[PDB]
Amino acid sequence: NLDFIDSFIPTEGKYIRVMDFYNSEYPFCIHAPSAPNGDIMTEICSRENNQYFIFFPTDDGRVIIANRHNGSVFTGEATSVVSDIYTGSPLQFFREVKRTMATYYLAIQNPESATDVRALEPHSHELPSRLYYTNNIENNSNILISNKEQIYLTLPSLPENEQYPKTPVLSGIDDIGPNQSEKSIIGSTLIPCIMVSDFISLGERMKTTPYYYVKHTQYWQSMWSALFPPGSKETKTEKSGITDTSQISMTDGINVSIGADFGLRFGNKTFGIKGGFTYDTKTQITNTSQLLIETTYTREYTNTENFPVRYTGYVLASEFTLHRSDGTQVNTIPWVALNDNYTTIARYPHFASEPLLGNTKIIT
Amino acid sequence: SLNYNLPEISKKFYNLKNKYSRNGYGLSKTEFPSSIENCPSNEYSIMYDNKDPRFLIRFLLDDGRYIIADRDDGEVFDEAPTYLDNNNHPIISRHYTGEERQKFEQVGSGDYITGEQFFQFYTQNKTRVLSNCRALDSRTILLSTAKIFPIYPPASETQLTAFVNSSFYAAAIPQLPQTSLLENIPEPTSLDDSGVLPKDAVRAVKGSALLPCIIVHDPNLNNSDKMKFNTYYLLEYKEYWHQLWSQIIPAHQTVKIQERTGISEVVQNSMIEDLNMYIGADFGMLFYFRSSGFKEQITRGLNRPLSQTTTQLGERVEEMEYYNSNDLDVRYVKYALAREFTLKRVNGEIVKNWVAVDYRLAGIQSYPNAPITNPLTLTKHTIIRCENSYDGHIFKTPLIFKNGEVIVKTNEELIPKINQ
Repeated sequence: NLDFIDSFIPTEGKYIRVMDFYNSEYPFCIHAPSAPNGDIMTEICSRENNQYFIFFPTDDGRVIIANRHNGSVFTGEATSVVSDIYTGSPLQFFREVKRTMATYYLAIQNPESATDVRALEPHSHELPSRLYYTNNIENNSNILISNKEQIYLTLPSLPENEQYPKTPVLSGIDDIGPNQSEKSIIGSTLIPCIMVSDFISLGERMKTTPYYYVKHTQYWQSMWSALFPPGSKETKTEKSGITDTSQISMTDGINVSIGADFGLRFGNKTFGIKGGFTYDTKTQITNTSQLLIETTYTREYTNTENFPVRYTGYVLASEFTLHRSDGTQVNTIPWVALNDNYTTIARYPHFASEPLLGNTKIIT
Repeated sequence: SLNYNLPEISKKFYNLKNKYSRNGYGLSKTEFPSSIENCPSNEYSIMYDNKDPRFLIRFLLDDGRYIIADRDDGEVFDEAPTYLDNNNHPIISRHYTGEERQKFEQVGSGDYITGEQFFQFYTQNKTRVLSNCRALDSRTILLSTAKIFPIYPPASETQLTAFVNSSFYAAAIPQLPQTSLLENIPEPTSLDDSGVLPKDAVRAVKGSALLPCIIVHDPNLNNSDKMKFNTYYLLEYKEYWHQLWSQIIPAHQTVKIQERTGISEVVQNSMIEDLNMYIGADFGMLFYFRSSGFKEQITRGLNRPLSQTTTQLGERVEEMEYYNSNDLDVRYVKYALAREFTLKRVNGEIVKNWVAVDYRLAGIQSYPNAPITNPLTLTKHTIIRCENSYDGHIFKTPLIFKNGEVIVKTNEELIPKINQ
């Protein structure tokens, strides 16, 4: 398996773990409450999903610590750590600092005053205890954690990225061309199951599909086709943007929206993974606070040739689909964005000229 | 792929013009002073004129903000702490330092539907905005003001802050190399075959990143040529099998062999000097102030993770004892996985190389090979010299190094025990 030599020592988000504190006298393991809310305890070790956790990484290296029983995450409260539903709160992002090769501590950063970093620590090694905070970090082995168990995950396969789609070719003057070209795969990104919405319960997601993935494709979408008489000018309708229904479905699905500049906007849940999301899908983060809307244009096209020419207009389409680990598509509403600033005109005969663009109007 | 996913504005030196100017005024490097009364200029001021335009690139930071750099002198924009009239700060030219006063946020506004949109520049978390000093069609300076006015009605004062893209020069961007697979551990051909030396080992490409020249320390070029012809540097990540030792082990004998892995301190300081980067004890990437603003984009391109330790990787000297169980003399060679980083210019010239030898992934080959000979056995392990206790563990002996297989240290029993 020399092709995957970099997977022999995997990153923190590629396996389920069982944690314990280093200087514990009895076999105590970190235990999450069975209820969606409650305190985190160090209970006696057993084979129960309350003691199995997954560290979902974020852009800056921090992790979201979710349990395999119900999917709730570590939430830093007043004096102890509780297990609450993930909402993107800053109290739910922790940092693993490896003191040695096999020991590490978990640090929480106070949203107010970034110089106040505290490590998780129990107040007993002989009895069950909650997880408290401490500012004594240097040469303090009471905060050190060891992975008692490590079970590797079988992540879903991601399709290979294909090159950008080319404009369809017309075979004759009566050929209107295909409605859509081939959907080229641009990128795919892994998204934690706690950041999406689905009819499957979070507890079952953590067991059968702890990672979803978004696929990004591009293709050419047909808008109009006509046989232009020589010297004739026609007005054709072209659509651009994204429908309000698609904008809301994508926003409720993966907590991402499309801005007016065709950049992506991330909500409270996915803000911490926008770097890896955009890099994997080859997208950009929006720079405007305006959202992309649906707009209808009419453009004047003139055939400046001595002979009749068949023309077909295409607009670049950008599509996102949400998939589970078994490959099934989640969203039943298409997440498609049309950009009228990227158009190609299939023509016959092929050696003919491009139609002259006249004036453009906007239909309300 | 590979695709670093740079924005368009991070690949072009754009000429920035005011949207509402009627005579073609924009950001300029003219040498003539400002023509406005309460808008004093100096050598460092960012000028605003309709002649001698500037061409500026925007280096994308991890947080989404940008570093605005000039194509000719290679310097960047800077919000000086000096105060002007009405409590305003001038925008000056200055060498890159990575301070907050050199980071700028771009906010798009206007009618995207009609193509009439523009963008502004904000500082200090949307509390100040870059503005022309009083004039729209006159030679003046650029500053930042806390007088932010509404955007939905482009007020007169807001018009002094609207920028658009015009002409551009393409930035010098090297092509990313395609990845390749790592070969198997080389097998010796005879008793005299001493194995494959590092200077001859076949390398596999595993990653690459585009580095802004502002964080690259290249002595052979000046800041002007380094901005135009080497706007981005190429940083490749390669892997190869680094030979640790090669030796004939006699029959039924135990020999003591030294194994040297890790990375030297002079090599670490070299990479810190040129790139403000170095390797951690967990073989992850660590960064310093000048380069920490881009550390997330760099690691995603390199496919090397951010380090989760503050311990610097150092020299590791270990003494091993192996036993040859065959009744003949066998040539034994051991290789460890090397992690190689190479900084190259746009034309492809290599600036420097930095190699760290990962002792956690090692294997052995031999002649004669299986099934003629039996696998070598590790019978003793002692750590001789190491300046940190990040990994002070030894292999639980005995341990058999089968021919070809890679011994992953984290998957073996160690002393003291781990994963407990």
